[PDB]
Amino acid sequence: EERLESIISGAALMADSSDRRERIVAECNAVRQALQDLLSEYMGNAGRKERSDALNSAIDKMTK
Amino acid sequence: MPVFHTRTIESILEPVAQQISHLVIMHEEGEVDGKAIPDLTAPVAAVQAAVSNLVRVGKETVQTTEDQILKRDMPPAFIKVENACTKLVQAAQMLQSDPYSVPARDYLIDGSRGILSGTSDLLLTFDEAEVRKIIRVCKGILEYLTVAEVVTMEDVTYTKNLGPGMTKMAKMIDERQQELTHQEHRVMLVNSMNTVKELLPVLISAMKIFVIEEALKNRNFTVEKMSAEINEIIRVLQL
Repeated sequence: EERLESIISGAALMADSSDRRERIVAECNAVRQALQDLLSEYMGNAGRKERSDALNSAIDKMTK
Repeated sequence: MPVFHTRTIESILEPVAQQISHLVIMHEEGEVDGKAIPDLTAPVAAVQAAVSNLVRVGKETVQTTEDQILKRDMPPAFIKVENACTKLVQAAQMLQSDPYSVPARDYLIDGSRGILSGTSDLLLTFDEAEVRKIIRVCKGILEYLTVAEVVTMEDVTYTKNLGPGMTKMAKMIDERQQELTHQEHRVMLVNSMNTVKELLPVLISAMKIFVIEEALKNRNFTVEKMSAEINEIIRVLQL
């Protein structure tokens, strides 16, 4: 009777109390970082729009 | 609409993807022609370590996880990531032996895309796992409702043993919609969930009102509708 509700409540239906996700995401950020450098360095600081990039960053600072 | 269904995935992969777009339009424009490319062996080493850590972390999760779908789907992503990493290495080498290498332009692009593609897969696979967690709870509450057509006050202790579960779910959906990047999807989750919790009291009350034949169907109906919403949630969770 009351064990039925528990026989299925055992399917993760309680509090959680208390890293893998943040870890994974962390490492994925690591990869993103290294890869982004590698490409900013190949291209070099030439050609691309870097001023409109600064402003956009300052602009959404008056917001974000 | 958006390309990455998650605010986290997108925050990480959108830049890289765009950055790769800059390059293609450049090479295509000849902005880098006759130019000597600085030694990239160090940067590629960076990526090689970074990828190595990620894979190591992935390999751990695939081992210590209880999710069977997860166990079979992550490993490929590691391969993709690692091979990509190899194209970048070669590219580094071809530009060290020839700073003006044009062919080397192809394994750099192919490598970069490989890393991005491989990473997204790993990330997408993990998210799917995360979703199955939410779906797990939900499917529970659905079963827990099925156990309503078999309840005197002697057998609402039932409503008491439900309170916590209903909270875990409400938390998962709430925190989940804050992450989706498809606005439609979010509204659906939020509406459905709202309906579930509004309809909770009505369910407990429909059960007390069980104290003939009419009180029965006013109850059966309520579990139907609550189930429809919860099923709606599960569906939207997978889009």
